[PDB]
Amino acid sequence: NSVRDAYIADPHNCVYECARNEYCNDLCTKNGAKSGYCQWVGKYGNGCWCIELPDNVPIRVPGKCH
Repeated sequence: NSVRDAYIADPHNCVYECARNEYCNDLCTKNGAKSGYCQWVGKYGNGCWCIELPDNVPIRVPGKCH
């Protein structure tokens, strides 16, 4: 599939930390996702979670934030 639900990440495989759900919805949607929210708890801790983020945009994958 061309889209997936996951933590959006930067080119260094680092999540985008968040303080507001709105920050994440904006960040996610401007990058092509349908919506987004802030996770204060999750597989990789605090960070923005995006719904249906296109695969030309990075997501947090196993490994370290480098």
